[PDB]
Formats: sequence, structure tokens, C-alpha cells
Amino acid sequence: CTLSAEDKAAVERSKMIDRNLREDGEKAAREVKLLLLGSGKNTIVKQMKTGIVETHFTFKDLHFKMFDVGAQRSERKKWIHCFEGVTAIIFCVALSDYDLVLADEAEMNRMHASMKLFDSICNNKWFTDTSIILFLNKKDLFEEKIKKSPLTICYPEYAGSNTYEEAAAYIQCQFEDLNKRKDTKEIYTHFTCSTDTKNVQFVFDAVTDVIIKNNLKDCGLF
Amino acid sequence: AQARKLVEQLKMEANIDRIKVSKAAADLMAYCEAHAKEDPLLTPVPASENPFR
Amino acid sequence: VQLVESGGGLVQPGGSRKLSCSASGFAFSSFGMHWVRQAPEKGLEWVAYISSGSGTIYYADTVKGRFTISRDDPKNTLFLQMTSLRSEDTAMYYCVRSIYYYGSSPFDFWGQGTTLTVSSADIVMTQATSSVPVTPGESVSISCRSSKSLLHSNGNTYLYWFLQRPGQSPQLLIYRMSNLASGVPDRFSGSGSGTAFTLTISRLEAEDVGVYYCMQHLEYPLTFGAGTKLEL
Amino acid sequence: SYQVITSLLLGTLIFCAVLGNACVVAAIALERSLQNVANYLIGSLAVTDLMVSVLVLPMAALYQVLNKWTLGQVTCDLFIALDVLCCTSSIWHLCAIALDRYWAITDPIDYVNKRTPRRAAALISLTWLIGFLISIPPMLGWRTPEDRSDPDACTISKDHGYTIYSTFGAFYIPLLLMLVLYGRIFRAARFRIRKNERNAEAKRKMALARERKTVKTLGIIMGTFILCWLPFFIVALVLPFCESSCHMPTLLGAIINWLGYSNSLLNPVIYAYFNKDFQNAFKKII
Amino acid sequence: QEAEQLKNQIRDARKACADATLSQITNNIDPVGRIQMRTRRTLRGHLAKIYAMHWGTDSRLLVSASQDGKLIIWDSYTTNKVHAIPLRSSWVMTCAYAPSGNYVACGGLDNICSIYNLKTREGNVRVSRELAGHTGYLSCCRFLDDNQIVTSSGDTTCALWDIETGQQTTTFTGHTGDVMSLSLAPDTRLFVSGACDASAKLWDVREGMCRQTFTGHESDINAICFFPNGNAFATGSDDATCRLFDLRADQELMTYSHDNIICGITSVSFSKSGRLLLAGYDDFNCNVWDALKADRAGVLAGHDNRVSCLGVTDDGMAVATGSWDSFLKIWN
Ligand SMILES: C/C=C\C/C=C\C/C=C/C/C=C/CCCC(=O)O[C@H](COC(=O)CCCCCCCCCCCCC)COP(=O)(O)O[C@H]1[C@H](O)[C@@H](O)[C@H](OP(=O)(O)O)[C@@H](O)[C@H]1O
Ligand SMILES: C[C@H](CCC(=O)NCC(=O)O)[C@H]1CC[C@H]2[C@@H]3[C@H](O)C[C@@H]4C[C@H](O)CC[C@]4(C)[C@H]3CC[C@]12C
Ligand SMILES: CC(C)CCC[C@@H](C)[C@H]1CC[C@H]2[C@@H]3CC=C4C[C@@H](O)CC[C@]4(C)[C@H]3CC[C@]12C
Ligand SMILES: [C]N([C])([C])[C][C]C1=[C][N]C2=C1[C]=C([O])[C]=[C]2
Repeated sequence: CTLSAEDKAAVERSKMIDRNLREDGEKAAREVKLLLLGSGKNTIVKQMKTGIVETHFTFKDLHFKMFDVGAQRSERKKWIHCFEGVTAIIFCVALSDYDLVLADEAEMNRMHASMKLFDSICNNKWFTDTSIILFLNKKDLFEEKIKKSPLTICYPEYAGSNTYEEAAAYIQCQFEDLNKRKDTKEIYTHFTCSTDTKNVQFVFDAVTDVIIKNNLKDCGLF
Repeated sequence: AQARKLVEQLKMEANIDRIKVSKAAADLMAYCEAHAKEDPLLTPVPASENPFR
Repeated sequence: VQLVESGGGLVQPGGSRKLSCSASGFAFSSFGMHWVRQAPEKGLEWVAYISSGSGTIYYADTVKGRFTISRDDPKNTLFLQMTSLRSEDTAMYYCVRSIYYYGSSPFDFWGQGTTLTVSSADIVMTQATSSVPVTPGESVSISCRSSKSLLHSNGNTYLYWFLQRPGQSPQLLIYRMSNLASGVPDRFSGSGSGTAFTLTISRLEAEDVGVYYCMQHLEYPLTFGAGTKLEL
Repeated sequence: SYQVITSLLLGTLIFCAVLGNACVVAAIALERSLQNVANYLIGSLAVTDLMVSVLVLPMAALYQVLNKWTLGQVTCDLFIALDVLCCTSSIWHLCAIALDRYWAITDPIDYVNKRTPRRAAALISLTWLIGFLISIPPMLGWRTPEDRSDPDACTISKDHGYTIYSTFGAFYIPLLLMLVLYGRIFRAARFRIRKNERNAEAKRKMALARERKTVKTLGIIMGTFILCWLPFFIVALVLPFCESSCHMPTLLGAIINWLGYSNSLLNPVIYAYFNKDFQNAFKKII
Repeated sequence: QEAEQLKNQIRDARKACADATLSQITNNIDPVGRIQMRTRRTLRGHLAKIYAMHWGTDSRLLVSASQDGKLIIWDSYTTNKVHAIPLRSSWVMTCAYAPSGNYVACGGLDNICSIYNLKTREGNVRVSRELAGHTGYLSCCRFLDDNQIVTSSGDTTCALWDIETGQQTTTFTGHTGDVMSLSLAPDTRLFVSGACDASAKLWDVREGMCRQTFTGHESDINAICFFPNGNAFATGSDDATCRLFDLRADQELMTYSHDNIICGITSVSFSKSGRLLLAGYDDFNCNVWDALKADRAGVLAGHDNRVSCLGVTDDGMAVATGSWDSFLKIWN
């Protein structure tokens, strides 16, 4: 009885705003947050459906929100922490780009840059328990290029057959080996191609598996 | 060229009359003592004259 | 911002009529709503109140029970049900909107109202003079008094000054005894003690001619004074 | 001197149980990080166990220590009703936790979309409703003249129909349901675990370790519950139909009854103190 | 060939002016003593980690920004949510309150510091102007006036915006690195910024040029705040040390650090008298430093996650702190 009528109205408005905020939070909770990093990123985005670009796509009754951090040339040590809690991270690399040097007086190679970024993201402290949905794009051009130019240019120590299957498997294994915490997180790898739902279904399967494994870990079973 | 811009910026080297640090330090404490009783966090205000109590 | 009322007309005693207000130009859901009547050649009187979300509903003693209020947020329309209309109910009801938060301005907009022609610890507000003859360019002061201290412990004086020019709806000048309402000349000023309040016009203009009203909002049984009628 | 030792041991047990349950009940409230559907079920189980420890256990300790009932028929009926209600509630809370884990594991879509605290609230309400159903008969009916006939005894109703109904709906239906659900969970976990060559060997090691861990978890969860309740319920079912022959040694009854109550102490241990979230919360608050 | 001699010429001049450090002068100053800081109002309702918070000029209203896409203005005394602003971008990292209290700015990963007008006839918070044009995330936006707002962005450039025009009136590009924080002087004529290059630069608003540069910090500067007198400002970095710079001395005067502190500093603020340095640390705690004697006169606790933002009221009677735990607590 120590509050005036205007104070009572203000309290009512505050609790109504709190109810609206809780409803919005509940709506946002029932969503999957995926981080896109990378190289065929535009092609993957197209097949799936200056700042952060958000794409909302629903598959098999599950809503997926993918945030594209591309075009942010600023240092990632100061904004990467904003993405804590993402169910999975979609890392896209281009197989055909093993012969490219990304200019810069040929001081780096696109495959080497991609693997360095993959290692940095996977071993980052904030993502010690986040699954990675690794995508290898442009398989057709990779096959066409390895037909003539062997991938050994990018891998000096790889002595093996130049056929598509062996080279692709070796590249996938090289990307996988970057995991220094393999026990905690799973690395899903897919030769994406650029047709049909072969990517959306793989992303859905990876998300489902990650969720199931996390639930099992919570109970201690897995 | 950046050289011209940098020299233009550094031209401000001697455009300001300066006061030695001792005088500024003394003025700081002079201001603090002048308004010492006007800062409740420095002089605990009585609970009667404290809206938050 | 615009509020248009509807449902006015002649109703015989004992009848029931619903008055509806249509909102356009603002978020009806966020704003609260009020009903203030004005009997012909008489003063103002608060009728009913409804808050956003319909959580809080209050009615005046003379209308409690007979009159009920409701809101329709999706359609942005307000309804005030009326039953067993009495001869005392013959008044023009004005729909008002208020928003309650720190720094807000309750009763900041008044509609044209709907004309209706039918047939206790309350803080009584009294105004010294019913009318005062004045001339343009001369300072004019209007004083009002309250039976109870309107200055709550929070430090806010819940006094509201309303100006109703001839053939026009009331307009808010001062809403907390010290703060000028939006879209009002700076000439108007408000000052007063915990019980005595004064409204001073720095320089009277032609538009200032009208009837000045006062209200108290410390307690929800809002009371309006007889009003001060300035004439040129 | 024997009564002194019995009082010491039983009081130590009733205390430690109270402390363990109240600690979980306070932890769920004092740390924001633990308010989850599974964790709300765990907290409700802890509340049920704390009710067991505080209300039913003190009257029961008086029975054993003095070897007689010293509070009258009304108190005896209240004690029987509360004990049955709270024990059934705890068992069905374990069953509800098992069901929630099964649904979360096998229905990720529902977990993401259609899982809210309203599920935990409904599960708790249903468990308490089942407890009420099981504990109603000995108060709203039954209690035959031969029942509680000894002025210094507070035996639970031993009517054949009521005995079978209570035993079934309190231990056996929950037992079968938990067994089936945990078997499905085990199959799902095996599927997930099953689903360069040195790295393959390392992954095989990880899979084997996960299989061992899931086996250990399932074994603990089922075996504690069984070792606690099955000895009590097997006797509770056999003796009503074995009045003619079964000698019914008093020591065995005392040992089982208490195993069953100890179940209340062990439940919160298994479901919160082995839980990483609860242990982290305790470490931070302490 | 590439201005080799110039660098040391400034170095010698700056060195020559070091006669007596701040520690020597403050020997006779009595210590602040233990500050019995205790939480008075616990503002809660955010469902995600918060990053920025700014007090109003009235010392009662404050604005809080969270990654949940909701901006909440709080009534400190009554703890009431006066307004809720649904941000279009759900990656806000900075917020500001206009001195007049009529406008609110919000910015973050999106390269925009949207201006929100609180005072409207329709009674809703609608976007007034969107200050797009930055090539990187906006680190901090602060109002010089109700119509001019200065912005800091990860693109290493700070910009002065005429809100009515919606274009950069002036661009500051002297930073060779991302700029994290921005602070305004009492007179609003000049402002300072901190950058990941481990340096802070003095910026003049109207002539649009750099007057001084400070490089004491070893790592990225996270937060900065102007001293109440306006002749100095403090800066926080990942070094776990807070540093005080005097504009008229061009030199750092003292360092506020402790051996037991290793994590970075996330927030910095001054009391009304300037004797207290409210520094937010990444270790879930805020430490109060004696600005004159550089001693820990108090500490604040009760936050379950990293401290992000804090600010002292213009009245100087209370200080609010923000943390990633989504709880805002006001201390008096
Ligand atoms: C024949 C030979 C073979 C047979 C036997 C020998 C070999 C096998 C041994 C069997 C194990 C014996 C019991 C020890 C179990 C044990 O090792 O505990 C482990 C470590 O904790 C501590 O030990 C630390 C203890 C912490 C206790 C909490 C502190 C408070 C206790 C007092 C409480 C009362 C006062 C309040 C952790 O428990 P865990 O090993 O069982 O692993 C899991 C546990 O089963 C799950 O319950 C839990 O979640 P849940 O599925 O929902 O239940 C999981 O998170 C995880 O903890
Ligand atoms: C155990 C109960 C009290 C309930 C209790 O202990 N609360 C729950 C708990 O905290 O454990 C005891 C306490 C005193 C007992 C009563 C007194 O001993 C007096 C009296 C004694 C007669 O032999 C039986 C009836 C009667 C009237 C008793 C009935 C049971 C009572 C009421
Ligand atoms: C799982 C853990 C907590 C179980 C610990 C052992 C429990 C079951 C033990 C500890 C002390 C024991 C009691 C000690 C005293 C007696 C005396 C005798 O006249 C009947 C058995 C009875 C009543 C025991 C029943 C079982 C008992 C309660
Ligand atoms: C603890 N304790 C005692 C062990 C418990 C038991 C129980 C529960 N429920 C039921 C029971 C019994 C019968 O007979 C029936 C039913």
C-alpha cells in the first residue's frame, strides 16, 4: 500500500513487458543456430534454402538459423565469443582450390588457409564442445584439375594415386587430423556437390546426431 | 602522402601554453577539499537525508 | 494520433447503450484508456479506467457496477458498456489515453467525445474562482486547492492541469505540477505547495481563452474542480 | 544398549538423507544454471525424498527402536498413508525421469520444439496422483478388523486384492516400464556409439569406453533401485498369500523396510550428485 | 626514407618531462578505506549475456543492451522496465542514452548504430535514423549532443554522424587497428578511443584530427573512460591492468594492476569526485581502485559470469554493473 496509482500502473507495464520478453525468449529458444565459415559459401547457402547475414530455412519441421560471418575483415578474437552456444559450425572448403595461391605474392595457398582457419575455429576455447559440419565443395572441378595437375603441389609429402577417391579421402583426412580434442566433438564431413537436398539433409542429420549425443551425455550414458 | 598529414598533425607540438604537473596536482586536491562535503560517497550522508534508505 | 468516439444519442431512462472509441495513429495496446464525462454547462468527472492487457479495471462510485469497460487490442477499439442510464448520466463522455512510466505524460491526448443525452475519502479539488475577466497581454494566475497532500513520498506532485477552449476538447498543460505537456506554449507555468497549486500564464493570448481544469491522481477516485473560465 | 545402537544408526541415516535431499532442493533454487526439465524432475524427486526423510522416517524409527507403536490408531493410519504415498511418488518420479530421458534421447525434435517445464510439471502431478491412488484405499476403505488388530502394531493393509494392486502399481509396473525404456535407451546408445588405421583404433577405444560407461550407468541406475525395493516388495507380495507357512522373521523385515527407505537417500545421490551440473553448482556455492 | 628519425624525436620529448610520478604526490593523501558496497536493486529479465549499459543524465534511467535482441530501459529506483526496444539486429554490442533522454542508440556486429526516438506522439520506440556506412562491427557509439553521435567500429575508424543528415560528418582513421571503446570529454569538444593496437588516441570533434597518442597497454584496449575533470582518462585492456593518461602530460602517470589478477579488463568508469576507478574484470568481479594511491579500496561480487559493462551515475551516488550472466546489479 506504499505505492501510488501511477507506480501500480508502471509495475503492471513492467510485468507485461517481462511476459512479452519471456515469450520472445521461448520463441527464440526453439531454434537451431549454425555458424557458417569459409570457397563455395554462396553455392552452399543457395542449396541450403556488409555485416552478419542471417538465413532462415526449415527442413523436416525443424527451424534452422544460419549466421554468415563473412565480409567481417575485423579481428575475430573480439566478436567470435558472441556465438557461444551454437549447436554446430558449418565450415565450407573448396577442393578444387588446392592449386590457387590467393595472390599475396603467393605467400599462402587456399587449401592451407582453409586448414589454418579450420584448426583455429575447432581448437578455439569457446567451441570446445561444438560439432563441425565440414563441407568440401566443387568436387567436379577438383576431379577435373587432379586429372591434369596432381594435388602433390599442395601436399609435397603425399605419395599416392591421383584418382578422385584417393585424393578426396586424403584431403578429408588431413582436415580431420586438425582436431586436437577429437573425443569431445564430432567432425561431420560431406562431399557436398551442387544439386538436390544432399546438403540440407546432411546438415539435418548432423544436427540430430549432435542433439542426441548431447542429451545422452547429460544423462551420462554416452 | 601521409608525411604531409603527419607533419600537419604534429604541428600542434607547441601551440599550447602548459602548466607544470605540481600545480595541477595541487589544484586537484584543492577541488577535492572544496567539494569534499558535497560528495555523499566521501562523507556518508545521514540515513534521514538518504532517499535510498 | 487520433481518437474518435461513437455511440452517442438520446437514450430513455433504464436503457443500455455502448460507447465505442476508434484508435488510429498509435499503439492502442500499449496505452491505457480513461473515460471522463462532462455534463452540459458543468465540470468534469472521471468515469472508468482500463489498463493495457485488461489487468487493472477501476470505476467511480457513482457508476461502479452499472457501467463496465472493455478493450479490444487486435481491433484497436475501446468499449464502455452502460446499463440503467439515469438522468445524472446525461453527459458528453471523452475518451482519454495515458501511458504510465517514468517521464511519461498521462492524459496527453483527448478525443472529441461522444454526446449522450439521457432523459468517502475522495480527494476533493476546489478552485477559488469560477471565472476571471482578463485581457490579452496581461499575466493571469489560476489557483486551486486540495483537501489532501498530493505530494507522495516519492517526491512527485500528482496534479494535472487541463485547458478546454470553447467548442473543443480538454488539453493537457501541466501534468505533475512542474512539467509542461508536449505541444504547449512555454508561457504556461506551474507551481505550488503540497496542498496549494497555482497556474500562471506569462502573457495571455487569444488562444488562452477557455476553461481551466484541475485533477488529482494520487488516488484513483479522480476528482475534477469546478473549473476556471477565463473571458476576454 | 542395543536400542541405543539402533537409535544411533537410524538417526544417522535419517539425518544424512535429510541433508542430502535438502542440499539438492536448495541447489536447484539458489543456482539459475540448474533449472531444466530433467533437472526440475530431479528436484521434484529430491523434494519427495526430503518429505520421506522428514515425515515418514521419524515415526518409522520410533516403531523399530521401541519394537512397539506408541502413538495410537490415528497416528498409525497417518504414518501408513504418508509412507505409502511418498514411496510410490519417489518410485514414479524415478520412472518419470527415465521416461523423460528416453523421450529426449529418441525424440530430438520434441526436445528442441515441444519440450517445456510444463512437461515436468505434468509428470510430477501424475506421479503424485498415482501415489494418491495407491495410498487412498488404506484410509477411505479397507483396514479390516484383523488389520491393525494388535494394539501395539501398525501393519500395512494385507488384503489380497489391495496387496496385489499396491505392489503392482508401485513397484512392478514401474519396474517393467523402466526396464523397457532403459533397454531402448541402451540400444540407441549402442547405435550412436557404433555409428589413419591408428586413428581408427583410437576411435574403437573411445567406443569401447563409451560402451563401458553406458553399461555402468544403466547398471547403477537399475541395480540400486532393485536392491533397495525388490527385497521389500517380494516379501510384501509373498507374505499376504503366505500367511499359513512363512515364518516371517522380524530381522529380515526390518532389513528390507530400511533398504526401501535407504532408497530415498540413494535416489538424490544417483540423480544429482553424480550429475555434473549439480556437482558444479555445489562446488561453486560451497 | 620512411620517417625513421621522427619516432624517437617524440620519444625523447615525452621522456624529458618526467619529473615526479603520481605516486610521490599522493603519499600524504589518506586512503579511501574499505567501501561497503552492497547490491541494492537487482535488475533482471535479460535472457542472454549483456555487453553494454549506459546511465541516463537524470541518474535514474539506464539503458541495457543484450544479444537476445531486446534493449531494456530500467527505472533504477523502482526497477521498472519503462521501455522495451526489439532490435532488428540480434548482435548488439554497444548502447547509449542521449543526454536529453529523447534518443537511444544501439549498435553491434551489424554495421549500423540505429537511433531510437523514445519521445513520440504515438508512444512507441521507432527507428529514427540508421547510421550505416561502417565497414566493420560497431564497437561503441556515444552522443556528443542529441543530433551528433560519435561511433567506434572494428574497421579501425571512428566516425562523427549528423543524425539528421545520416552521413559521416568526420572520419577518424589514425588507428592502425580495430577501435573497441569511445569516451567523451565533459565539454564534448574532444573524445578519446581505444584500439586493439594497444594504444589510445585523442580526437578533436570539430577539426577532426588526432592531438595525442598513448601506447602504455601491452594488449588490446577494451574500455576507456574520461576523468571527471576532463584533463585525463583511464583505459582498460587485456593486460589485466588499468592505466591513467593525462592529456596535458602526454604520458601515463600510474598503473592499476595486481599480481593475483590475470584476466583482461572489460569495463572502466570514474566516480563523481574521480577518486574511485570502477574497473570491470573478466573474472566475474569488479574491483574498485584508489585513483590517487592506486590501491584496491573495495571489490564487488555476486556475478556468475564475465563482467561486461558498468557505469557510475552522474549524481555519483550509485554504480550499476553488467555481466554475461544476464543480471544487472546496482551498488550504493
Ligand atoms: C565386484 C567389483 C565390481 C563392482 C564394484 C567395483 C567396480 C565398480 C564400482 C561401482 C561404483 C560404486 C559407486 C561409485 C560411483 C561413482 O564412481 O560415482 C562417480 C564419481 O563420483 C564419485 O565417486 C564421488 C562421490 C561423490 C558423492 C557425492 C558427495 C555427497 C555424498 C553424500 C551424500 C549424503 C549427504 C547429503 C560418478 O557417478 P558414475 O560413475 O556412476 O557416472 C555417472 C552416474 O552413474 C550417473 O548417475 C550420472 O548421471 P545420471 O545418469 O542421471 O544418474 C552421470 O553424470 C555420472 O555421474
Ligand atoms: C508422531 C506424532 C506427532 C506428529 C509428528 O511427529 N510430526 C511429523 C514429524 O515431524 O515427524 C505424535 C506426537 C505425540 C503423539 C501423541 C501423544 O503421545 C499423546 C497420545 C498417546 C497415545 O498413546 C496415542 C495418542 C496420542 C494423542 C499420540 C498420537 C501421536 C502423536 C501426536
Ligand atoms: C543404502 C544404505 C543407506 C543402507 C544402509 C543400511 C541400512 C539398511 C541399515 C542401517 C541400520 C539398520 C537397522 C539397525 C537396527 C535394526 C535392528 C533389528 O531389530 C532389525 C533391523 C534394523 C531395523 C536395521 C535395518 C537396516 C538398517 C536401517
Ligand atoms: C518404505 N517402504 C515402507 C518400504 C515403502 C513401501 C511401499 C510403497 N508402496 C507400497 C509399499 C508397500 C506395499 O505393501 C504396497 C505399496
